[PDB]
Amino acid sequence: ENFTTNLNQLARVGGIDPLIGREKELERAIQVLCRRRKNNPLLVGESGVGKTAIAEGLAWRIVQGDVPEVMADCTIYSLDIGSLLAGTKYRGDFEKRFKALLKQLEQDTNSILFIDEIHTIIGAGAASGGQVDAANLIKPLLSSGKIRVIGSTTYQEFSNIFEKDRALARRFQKIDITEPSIEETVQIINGLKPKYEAHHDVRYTAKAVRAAVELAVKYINDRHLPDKAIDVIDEAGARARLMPVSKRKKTVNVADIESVVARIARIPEKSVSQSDRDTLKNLGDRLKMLVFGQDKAIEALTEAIKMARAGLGHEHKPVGSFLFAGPTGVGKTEVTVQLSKALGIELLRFDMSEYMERHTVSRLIGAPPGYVGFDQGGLLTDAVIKHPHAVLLLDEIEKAHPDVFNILLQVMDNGTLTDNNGRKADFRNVVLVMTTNAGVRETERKSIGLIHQDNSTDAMEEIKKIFTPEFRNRLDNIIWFDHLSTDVIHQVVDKFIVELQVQLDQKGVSLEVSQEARNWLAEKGYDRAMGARPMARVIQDNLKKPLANELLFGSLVDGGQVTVALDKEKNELTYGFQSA
Amino acid sequence: REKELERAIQVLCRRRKNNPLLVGESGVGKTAIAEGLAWRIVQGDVPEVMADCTIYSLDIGSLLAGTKYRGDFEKRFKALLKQLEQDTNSILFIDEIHTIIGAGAASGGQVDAANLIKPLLSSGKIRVIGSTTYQEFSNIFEKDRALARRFQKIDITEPSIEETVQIINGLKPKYEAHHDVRYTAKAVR
Amino acid sequence: EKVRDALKPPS
Ligand SMILES: Nc1ncnc2c1ncn2[C@@H]1O[C@H](COP(=O)(O)OP(=O)(O)OP(O)(O)=S)[C@@H](O)[C@H]1O
Ligand SMILES: Nc1ncnc2c1ncn2[C@@H]1O[C@H](COP(=O)(O)OP(=O)(O)OP(O)(O)=S)[C@@H](O)[C@H]1O
Ligand SMILES: Nc1ncnc2c1ncn2[C@@H]1O[C@H](COP(=O)(O)OP(=O)(O)OP(O)(O)=S)[C@@H](O)[C@H]1O
Ligand SMILES: [Mg+2]
Ligand SMILES: [Mg+2]
Ligand SMILES: [Mg+2]
Repeated sequence: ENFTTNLNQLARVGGIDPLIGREKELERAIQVLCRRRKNNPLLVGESGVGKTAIAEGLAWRIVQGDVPEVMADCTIYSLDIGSLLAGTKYRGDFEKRFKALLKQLEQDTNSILFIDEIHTIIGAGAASGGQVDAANLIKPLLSSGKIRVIGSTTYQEFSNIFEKDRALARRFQKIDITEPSIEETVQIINGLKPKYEAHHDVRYTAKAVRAAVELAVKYINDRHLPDKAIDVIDEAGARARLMPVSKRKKTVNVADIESVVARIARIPEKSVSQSDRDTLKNLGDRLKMLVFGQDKAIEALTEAIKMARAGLGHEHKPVGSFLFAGPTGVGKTEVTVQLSKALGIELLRFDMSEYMERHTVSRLIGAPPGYVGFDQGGLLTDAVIKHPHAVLLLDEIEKAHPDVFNILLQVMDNGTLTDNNGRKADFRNVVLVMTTNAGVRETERKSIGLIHQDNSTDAMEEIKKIFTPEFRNRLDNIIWFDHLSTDVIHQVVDKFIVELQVQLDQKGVSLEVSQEARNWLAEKGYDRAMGARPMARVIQDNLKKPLANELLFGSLVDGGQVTVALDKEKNELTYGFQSA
Repeated sequence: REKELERAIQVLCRRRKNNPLLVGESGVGKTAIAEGLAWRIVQGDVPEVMADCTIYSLDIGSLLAGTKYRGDFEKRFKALLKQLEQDTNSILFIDEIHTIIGAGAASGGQVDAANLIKPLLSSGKIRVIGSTTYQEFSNIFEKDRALARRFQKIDITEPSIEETVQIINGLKPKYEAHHDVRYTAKAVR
Repeated sequence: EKVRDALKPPS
């Protein structure tokens, strides 16, 4: 009675969306309906392709009259299961209702019941005991062929549920649907453009719609092309009407759609703002103010970022893939960590020392089948989806199992890593930086000779033994971090001294160190083979330790006014504490 | 949260599939944006298109309080949707939307709250605001590609250090009144 | 497993 809705009547008032294109798909349905056997068609497809619009659009075509004479007289009906089950409290309510509706179909002989999500009725209508499901009830009538119906289901649902019921499948004739071509999509948007133009009181340009389909497929990877494009067109109109001005930008021009796709995809948009331009230009020295030396490494990171934001970048690869190798204590990781801070983007860290076993690597791409925990999905896929624009740090990659390489090989080549669940992660805007200590032993090794020789060349051979040529060939660059020079150490000392002052500022203590004392700390702690970590120990032994005793129990409870200076006679620093 | 709200309102103003889905980790403030929208409305600092709009929060427990008989849950759920469709100036904030996937089902019944809400979401008659964590959205909500397609995901990101202090200052009077205390500026930082 | 059954009272 009220469960069924006459789609044709809805078409008269314009509620139904007019179907555009899909001429071939329509033919198959009409042909299936007309044949003697297998009268019921099944529109299999994917979510958003437009399988429902075809059925709803078929009725619209019938009222318009652009269909064969045989189908012109037909009246398509649509069943709402929720209304059918709303009042089926007593015994026999569902059976009498469904059976009553079926009688109407057979007497007419020309109506079609378009039921979407046909898989749902497989187990619906029978709570327990009776087991009188709608699928079983309709089955006999389908055998004769008196009633013809149209179904809709997805591939996964059809195989998992619908295929199980061989009886129903035998009656229905499967139809394979696929997303339309980009050429067909633009025509669909133009046909549907008046509907959205009136609702939003805006005029969409023909150039903008073409950009929407092209830009959406390039960045939006979680939906099919027809619905995906419409989502960018509907939001665009919504954005324009919400402007504070009284619809000044009535027309939807180009470069406005770019904002919507960028916002939906959570990626940087084109026409970079002055703030971003200043941030990228200023990021030539700001990194050099925290990581001294290794200028060639910083340039590689900034160029990849500058290229991608400029618009010149790899079509399917990431912004950049780098392998940071070198001696201990150099800024292989610090330069990466400070990069994320300078850019204001989340830093994704992955200590590869925990992924040294094959079972653990399976957790990155997805979750093991055995686990029944609801927290499925991989650690790397989930993180990337949460922060598409981010820095991915794979520290000590050499420790990880070789299987990890198979994951990165498809990332640097394709840019996407599908998880076990099926979610699609885009690595286009994510920076890829992996550090390693392959050949580090050679760097600290001393030769058997009067002159110590440079074992950097030999260390590279070890890197070529762990990382296959295909892996290195896909890397954008393979940077080698040079050893810290004496001049550089003086800059490193100032960096640690500043950090010390910050810690002291929280306690209201001020520290002033003479240049002579700073130079003395460098000569004691300078070790080319052991990088800059030894310098930290020197700062702890000569500056932190004398003050820790004074801070806890001493004059330096508050105020500070400390003064450190060198004693040339004994080459030892003299500490002066003021109680303030 | 001016940027996040601007997108949520944009989604709600859409002709079709005007159902936002505020996603983010726990504590970011996803429920602060849904409930906050109401507070922002009553204050009067909102676009005229959103004014006079009513936001209703759904309690799934109350919905299934007495749905013992067959079809009772379907009637109650459908009755609520009819009210939203009739007014055309109301929204339904469903928190923990992963729960509505399977709410009322038979021994083998595929029918659930998601199947009933699905047709009206696509039509656009009713607007629905969702809020769920990243873990639940990817392992529960994203499994049903049909229900997710209708919802427009909005990623709520953790705020910066400076943004949070402003939030505490905004909420400082409420907490101060409950404890009859005063918080200094140094404490917040 | 743990399945919920909806009863039907007689008319
Ligand atoms: N040929 C078309 N003409 C007009 N609109 C179309 C066409 N194809 C797709 N659309 C639009 O795309 C939307 C999504 O396609 P539908 O067939 O409605 O999806 P659906 O089968 O309900 O999706 P699920 O529930 O995810 S399987 C339609 O509702 C229309 O808005
Ligand atoms: N070039 C540098 N400039 C300034 N500080 C540095 C530099 N290199 C290292 N440091 C300091 O040393 C620490 C950073 O060492 P990292 O860069 O993390 O070492 P690494 O490259 O990961 O070495 P491994 O452990 O052998 S892979 C911090 O305390 C930094 O302040
Ligand atoms: N933007 C904000 N402005 C003001 N207060 C906020 C804001 N975000 C969060 N809060 C406060 O922080 C509290 C905790 O955040 P929640 O509202 O619980 O976040 P949530 O994302 O809804 O949490 P889950 O995901 O449901 S566990 C809020 O209830 C507010 O008191
Ligand atoms: Mg549908
Ligand atoms: Mg490191
Ligand atoms: Mg919440």
